Amino acid sequence: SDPVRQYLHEIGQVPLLTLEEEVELARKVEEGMEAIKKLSEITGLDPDLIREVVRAKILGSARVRHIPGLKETLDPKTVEEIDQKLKSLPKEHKRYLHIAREGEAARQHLIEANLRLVVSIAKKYTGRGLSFLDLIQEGNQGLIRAVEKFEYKRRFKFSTYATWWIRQAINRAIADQARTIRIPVHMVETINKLSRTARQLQQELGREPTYEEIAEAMGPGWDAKRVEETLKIAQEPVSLETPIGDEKDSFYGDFIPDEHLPSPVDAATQSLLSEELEKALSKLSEREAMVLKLRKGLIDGREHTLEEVGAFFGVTRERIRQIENKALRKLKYHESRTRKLRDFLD
Amino acid sequence: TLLDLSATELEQVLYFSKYIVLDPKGAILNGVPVEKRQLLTDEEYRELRYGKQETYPLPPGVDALVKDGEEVVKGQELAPGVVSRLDGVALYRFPRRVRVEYVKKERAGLRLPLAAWVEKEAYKPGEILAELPEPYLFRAEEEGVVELKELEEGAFLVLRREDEPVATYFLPVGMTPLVVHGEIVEKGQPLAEAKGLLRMPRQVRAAQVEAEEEGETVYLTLFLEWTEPKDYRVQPHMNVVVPEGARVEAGDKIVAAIDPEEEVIAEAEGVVHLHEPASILVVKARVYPFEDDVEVSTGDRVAPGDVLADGGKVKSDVYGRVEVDLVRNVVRVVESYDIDARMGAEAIQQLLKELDLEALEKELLEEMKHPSRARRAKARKRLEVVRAFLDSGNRPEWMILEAVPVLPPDLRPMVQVDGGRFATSDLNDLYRRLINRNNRLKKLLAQGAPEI
DNA sequence: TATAATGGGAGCTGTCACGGATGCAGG
DNA sequence: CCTGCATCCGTGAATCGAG
Ligand SMILES: [Mg+2]
Ligand SMILES: [Mg+2]
Repeated sequence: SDPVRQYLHEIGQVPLLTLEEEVELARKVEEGMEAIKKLSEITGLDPDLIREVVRAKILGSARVRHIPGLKETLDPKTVEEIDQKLKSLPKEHKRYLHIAREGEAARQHLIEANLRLVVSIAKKYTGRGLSFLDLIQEGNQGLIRAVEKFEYKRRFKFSTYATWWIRQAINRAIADQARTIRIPVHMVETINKLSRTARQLQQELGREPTYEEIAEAMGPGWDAKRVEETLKIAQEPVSLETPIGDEKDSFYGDFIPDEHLPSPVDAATQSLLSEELEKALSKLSEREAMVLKLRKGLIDGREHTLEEVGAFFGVTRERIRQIENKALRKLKYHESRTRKLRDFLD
Repeated sequence: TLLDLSATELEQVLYFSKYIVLDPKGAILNGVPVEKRQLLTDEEYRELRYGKQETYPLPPGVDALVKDGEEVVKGQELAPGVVSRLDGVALYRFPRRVRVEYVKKERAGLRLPLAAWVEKEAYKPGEILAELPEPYLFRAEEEGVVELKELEEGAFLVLRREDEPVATYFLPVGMTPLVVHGEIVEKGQPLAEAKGLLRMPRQVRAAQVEAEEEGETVYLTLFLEWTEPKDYRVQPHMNVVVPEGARVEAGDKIVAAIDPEEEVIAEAEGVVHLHEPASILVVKARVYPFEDDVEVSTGDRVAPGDVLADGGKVKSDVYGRVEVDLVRNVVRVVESYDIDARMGAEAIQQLLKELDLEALEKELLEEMKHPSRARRAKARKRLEVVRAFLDSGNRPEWMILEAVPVLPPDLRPMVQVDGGRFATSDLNDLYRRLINRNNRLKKLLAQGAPEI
């Protein structure tokens, strides 16, 4: 029924870890990572490949997919060849396989346990352009990052180190996904810095600041022009479905004309121009008109040099330039007399 | 209609409220096997797929009534304030105190009146060593300083000149030492008084007995064997690498820690005992000890009679999941079933793909013959849908989308109005919602994440 | 990249009358 | 177990103007 409440129920099933339990899980994870390292030292295979194989057997056959980072394609055939290759190792060596498995299982249990933390953190970041659940899942990504980058030897409670990565993932998400026109994170930090600046000034001056006033309080490199440019960039688009009037019978996009598609006047004028130009090029010979049609690109749609037109007609390039001068000059005299193409000058 | 699921049921599966069973694989629940297309709760899924277990916290300071690996029935009392609510193997979690019984084999002497003592080639704990009508005074047969070593009951006297022991005497129960530690004794002065009957202590046992006759008394060179306990305190940041009743020699590690210091290292030969856990984990599982390299690994699912450890001399009795313990050196099989039960439109698409329309048409045609009104009505409706798909050539699994189409950009335009401002359709925000949640899912799958 | 932090938050309440599907007790 | 009635949810609710 309610996705948020349902996820909160799925979270309340997993109990919270005791200090001993939390240390134990983090211990098995870290030892598991070392086990994968050692198994890589022995087998002579990719640590990432080994990790994904161990991860596959732990999670089960319910999940089988290809991993981008890995070089080989990951399929049940491959993971069985490797698992059997791993279980072909002696007692003291095969031990590490059990350590890696136990580690991944502890990792699953650790991430599953601290999901309550993400919820109680992401609840504060609401209203910034991302939904509640979107924030939670992004904090879950950061939680995963925190688990894999955690070191239990420091005696720090996991919540302390997790919170940093969680906030980091959430903030990165809000910076990336919010704006319809995506803006780089550093530029967003700049714009938000401009927001806190303008708000500080408006709070002290009892009015909204000028471009120059903000330019001052921003420091060096900031003038009124650059401030105005930054604000122009931060402008978000507005919905075309924006209601016009107090009824629902009108929309905003209904009042916006199409500037791209040619009006019937445009297409008709273009056709009239092509016809009148052909009527003008027929006042010449077929040769001296062909020189121009090849020169300006009426035919084939390409403008040619004097060397190519001379390589076609069989005369010298100076003869071609001479013919094009005569043709253009004839068209000038034709224009001066007929007064037809003048209206197309636009 | 096609899958014969109500609006409530199809909702629960599609929006991940409950699972649905594709291939039960012999799984059963509460006495009845798992039927296909049966809806089971998340709790039903964890009890089936991953087996049932529960952890019970123990009150501060109190020890456990049961032992490690002890089979436990439902209602059985694990702790003075805790009662188990399920059947299964009990396990210790985090022992606060580790008691190590160090093995000690020494030789010690004793002099008693011949008429009083009972001649035996050896002596058991509690076994009477002598019966004395008149209280007898044990006398030091050497000069030196007294080192008094007291047990739970019974004592050891080590007389020594300089730093070298000159004599070692044993004092069984019923014998009160008349000297303190560090007292100087000459030859002849009484060390202890044995009043009435005297027996061997409960803890220490006499392995061998060598007797020698001298005058009206006898002297006994006894080869004794006993165990002295030593308690080790364990911190939350420390873990025990040694199982219950394991044998360790000098140098072996018992409890590891963050720093090399505070680490518990076995001083000598002795057995290890765990007490005062953080809690007790009761798991419905089968215990399989191994003395050799194990072939199966933790995380694997196994049917009864599968090759486990020691070249295949030990195998599984029940269906379940393998959890290899290297601490207790035992392969556990957590009682569970490898069952295929899913959620969402992936499960639905599967059920739609497996549907043979001709068969359902025939079944509903035979169903249309039934005298009841409602039977004929619902079967007609279902058959109408089946006939529709069959006549059209459409496949039911096309009602579920693997690839969601994208409307051309000009039909969902992003344009710059008169003032240079931008205006766009809501479909763009909708598609961005889709791509974001899709790409995040692909990343969460790639890196691997808990099923929650 | 490290004190520790671990289950959300605002609901919109003065339309109405239809078809059809769900579910209930009753013969 | 099968009919009948109560009840639930989803769907409609004039045209053109301007705004
Ligand atoms: Mg400035
Ligand atoms: Mg009605």
